[PDB]
Amino acid sequence: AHIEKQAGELQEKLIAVNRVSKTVKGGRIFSFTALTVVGDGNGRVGFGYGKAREVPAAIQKAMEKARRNMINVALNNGTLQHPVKGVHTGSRVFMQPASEGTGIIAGGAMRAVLEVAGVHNVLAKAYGSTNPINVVRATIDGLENMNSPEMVAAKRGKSVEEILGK
Amino acid sequence: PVIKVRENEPFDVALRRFKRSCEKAGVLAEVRRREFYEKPTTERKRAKASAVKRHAKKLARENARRTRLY
Amino acid sequence: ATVSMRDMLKAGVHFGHQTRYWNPKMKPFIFGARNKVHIINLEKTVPMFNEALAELNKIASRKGKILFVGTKRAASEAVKDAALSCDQFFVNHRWLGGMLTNWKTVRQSIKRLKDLETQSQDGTFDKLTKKEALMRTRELEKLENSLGGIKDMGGLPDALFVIDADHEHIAIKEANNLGIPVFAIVDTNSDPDGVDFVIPGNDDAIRAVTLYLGAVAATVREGRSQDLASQAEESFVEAE
Amino acid sequence: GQKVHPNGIRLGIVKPWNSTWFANTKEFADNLDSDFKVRQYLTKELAKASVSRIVIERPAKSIRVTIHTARPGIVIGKKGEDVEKLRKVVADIAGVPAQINIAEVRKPELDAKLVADSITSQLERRVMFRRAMKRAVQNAMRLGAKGIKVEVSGRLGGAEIARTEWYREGRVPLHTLRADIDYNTSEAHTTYGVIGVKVWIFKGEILGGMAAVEQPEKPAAQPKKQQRKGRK
RNA sequence: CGGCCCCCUGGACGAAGACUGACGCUCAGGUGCGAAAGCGUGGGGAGCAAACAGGAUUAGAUACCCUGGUAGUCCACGCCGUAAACGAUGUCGACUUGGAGGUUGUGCCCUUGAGGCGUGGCUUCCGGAGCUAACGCGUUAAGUCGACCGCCUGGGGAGUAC
Repeated sequence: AHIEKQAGELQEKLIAVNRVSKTVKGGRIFSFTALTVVGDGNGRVGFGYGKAREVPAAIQKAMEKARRNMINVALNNGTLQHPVKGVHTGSRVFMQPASEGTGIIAGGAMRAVLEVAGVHNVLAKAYGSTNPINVVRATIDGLENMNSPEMVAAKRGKSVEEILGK
Repeated sequence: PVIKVRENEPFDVALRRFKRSCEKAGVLAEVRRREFYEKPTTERKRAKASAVKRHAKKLARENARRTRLY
Repeated sequence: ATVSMRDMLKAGVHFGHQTRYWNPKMKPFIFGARNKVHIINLEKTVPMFNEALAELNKIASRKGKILFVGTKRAASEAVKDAALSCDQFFVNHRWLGGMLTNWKTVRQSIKRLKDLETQSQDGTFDKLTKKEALMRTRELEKLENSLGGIKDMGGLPDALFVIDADHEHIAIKEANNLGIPVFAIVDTNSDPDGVDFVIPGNDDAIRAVTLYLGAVAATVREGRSQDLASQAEESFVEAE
Repeated sequence: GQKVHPNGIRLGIVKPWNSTWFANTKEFADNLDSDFKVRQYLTKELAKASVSRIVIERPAKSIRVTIHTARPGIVIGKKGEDVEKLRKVVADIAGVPAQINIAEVRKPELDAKLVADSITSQLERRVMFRRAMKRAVQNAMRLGAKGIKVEVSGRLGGAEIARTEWYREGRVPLHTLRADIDYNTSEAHTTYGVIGVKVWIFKGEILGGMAAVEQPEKPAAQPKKQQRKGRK
């Protein structure tokens, strides 16, 4: 949907599921909420918290928001050289460039949220709240500025881009 | 608090609007009430505070022209 | 086109008013008040006016669809006129919230309208009580007034034609998320921020607001007209 | 849990009764109890078919069963032995000899009891119900009609609390008197006890499947209708 | 910090002429310094009031609530400077789209309306970049920062104990 990367078929990594209801004046809310990550292995910001009346419809709404208005992120499969000092709503991350020869250990679903993000090798332990909802937000605020250079003229690299703006 | 300033044309009903300028307020208003020293500076002096509801109203007039409610 | 200096000047010597309030992001095009009356700065506006009008001539051959939004009691007759005909769509009986994002839906209810209009004229929905049939006639009138200048729109527009932004910000917000370039006419209390092209103006004076939109509208509509002519001209040159 | 029963006020106009016969007061109970016994013991025999309604009718010296079905051939069985066995027992219960016809089948996928057997099967068979309520609704709206309501109860998943869930989509009128409109409340058993689905489906606000008679009194019957006005 | 004056006198806000030329930032310790009541002697004492008493409540503590009613409240000097001690926003300084209110030095104007523009002043409304969990802040930051100092590290039990 709209601006999204050359993804091919879906990541359908559902991370959490709930159902929430007030029951105060006339019964329950029948609707479910869903949290889903949709990437491509190649770098995306795609992340959706959405909600609808039933579990199939919950995921597809959530995924629609994981897939509309989501920037391309232009990293080399599982390697990234220029992450960001991630803050999102008190949930704090500090990825840094790092080998793919050394592996990734991460609990839960976290290697799976990170894998579709391409930031699995750069990730190093989180801080702030370890609440399942916001703890996984590495791949949003933590990818807004980036590069993954393969060019031999990386050492001229801002200069070549500077003399073109002249 | 029939207020010493004389009403334009004398009548049995006092014209309370035309009379007060700064009488009763703060001096004889808090009758049988606890006296504070410095609270009155922010408690009673509320002329800016009361103007805001009039301003809010004078703003929404304009917006009603732009929405076509007016 | 050469038009852009004569339209901006003719309109702009009203200098606006809107008391002394204004909005700081509009400040470059604002001269400082002359005894509690607002004054425009026109000289910083001449770069702005020409640029927008040259890019409008260019999209003329690429576009199928213009949408005229930002209607008001003062802007409606200028919203009717600038479209001129039905490859160019407009609302003047209110814009409604979500007319582009849920275009899927809008197109379903338009299908309900042009159907139930041909039906009402055969006489088909008049059945049951007269109350049940007049109450349909009255909702049909409202639907008809609201939709009357957008009933044939086949898809999401190529541009958005805004004549004042001050109160119609949702239409613009969504149009940018669909990646539609917005072509704006802003008042002093409006911001030029967060849309792609501005004609800096003021909302007062009926002679100014009519001229801003006519400058912006003429370039794209008769641009389009010229795209059409060239097809005609290609066969005809051989016998010319 | 409100409302006088939704199909019950509709029984006098454009919805047929479930049975139609007349007995002159004193024999009306004896005919009503036999009309029940034919309902109860005949349906026991056709258990293996699928059926939407049962309609029992009594002319002079005769009892006529109408039955409404998922298909025309389902009640007949191999070489009519089966439908004779049905007529055998309708003749044994009733104070008369018996006729049976299968009706014309019309909207059997949208009919009150056959849509509700399709939905009750999911709960009966203890499927997760994560997607069921949506797939039930998806298929009713894909095969026809204008609106549906489903309400499912019987402690979904095996629960030890009261537990209900529901679904409405489209148009479902409740206080309407005109046209037939199809409602069924199912009763069915599973391991943990009785389960039940309450199903309103709405096909149309004008339906011609029962309609008022062709003429008023005034044009009908004899051409020369005026009286002598005495003169024996 | 609020009656008006006089005497001694601080601190901050402007402006020209002019002079010095890092003479700077921060501040443990530190000495000086109280909203409020507390309080020693002197002065002063009109009302009101904790307690105290009795009514009223039944709703319980003489509390609340009402009536009687005292220390106190009030000044002068003096003793440990307490709190929610305040923009719970440290200090001073550098950088960041602005308009306008209140209202004042001062350049200019018929000072066309607590008016307009030039440029300083505290004080405030609106909102943009940035910053927040959220309200909110936003050029007087809670932004971008600088150094240095102050303080916090789960609840209860403890602002007591040591």
